[PDB]
Amino acid sequence: VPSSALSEVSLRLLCHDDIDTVKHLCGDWFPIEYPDSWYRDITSNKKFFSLAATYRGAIVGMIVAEIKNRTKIHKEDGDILASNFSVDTQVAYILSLGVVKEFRKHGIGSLLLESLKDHISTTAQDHCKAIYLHVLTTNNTAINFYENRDFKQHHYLPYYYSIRGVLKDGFTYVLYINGG
Amino acid sequence: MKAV
Ligand SMILES: *[C@H](O)CS/C=C/NC(=O)CCNC(=O)[C@H](O)C(C)(C)COP(=O)(O)OP(=O)(O)OCc1oc(-n2cnc3c(N)ncnc32)c(O)c1OP(=O)(O)O
Repeated sequence: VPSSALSEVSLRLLCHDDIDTVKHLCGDWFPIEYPDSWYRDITSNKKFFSLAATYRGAIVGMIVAEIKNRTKIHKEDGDILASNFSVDTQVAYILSLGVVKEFRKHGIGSLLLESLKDHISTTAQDHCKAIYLHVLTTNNTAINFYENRDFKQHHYLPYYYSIRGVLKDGFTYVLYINGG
Repeated sequence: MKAV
C-alpha cells in the first residue's frame, strides 16, 4: 500500500449493512468464533463505539469499544481501579481492534486508538479513567503496539481464549486516563 | 480481542 494511504483514510461508525464485511474481516483478524448476535450488537447497539477506518470506499480497519461504569468490569479484571474510590468512575473496554494486513504499519491502528480517546474526551471527559483490553500472550505485534502506546500489562489469564478448539493464554492491558 |  502507498505510504500516502493514511491521508486517504476516512472514519465512520459501523452500521447494520456492514455485518457481512465485519464478519469476514474479523474471520481473518481474530481466530475466535463470534456468534451472529454479536455482529448484530456491535453494528446496531449505540452502547458501543464501533468505528471503521475506510480506504477508497472499503473498510480496512475497525475498533469496537464500550464505555461503562466500573461495576461492569468482569471479575477477572475487577482490580484495575483498586486505587480509585469514586463510584462514578467509568472505563472503556476495547472489544476488538484490527487492520487489514496489507494496510498495517501505516498508522491506521494508531488512528483508531486515538479516535477512541477523542470520543472518550468528547463524551465522558470527567469520569472515564481507564482503557483496557485483552490480547493473546503470543501476539507480539499487538503487545508492542500497546506497550509503545503507554498501555501496561496488568493480568495474566491462563487458558482465557478458545482458539480453534484449543485453549490459549491472554493478557489484560490497561491505560489510565484523566488521572486514573 | 474479546474472548467468547
Ligand atoms: C482485541 O481486539 C485487542 S488485541 C488484538 C489486536 N488486533 C490483532 O491482533 C489483529 C491483527 N493485527 C493488527 O490488526 C495490527 O497489527 C494492529 C491493530 C495491532 C496494529 O495496527 P497498525 O499496523 O495499523 O498500527 P500502526 O499505527 O500502523 O502501528 C504499528 C506500527 O507501525 C509502525 N510504522 C512503521 N513505519 C511507519 C510509518 N511510516 N508510519 C506509521 N507507523 C509506521 C510503527 O512504528 C508501529 O508501532 P510499533 O510501536 O512499532 O508497534
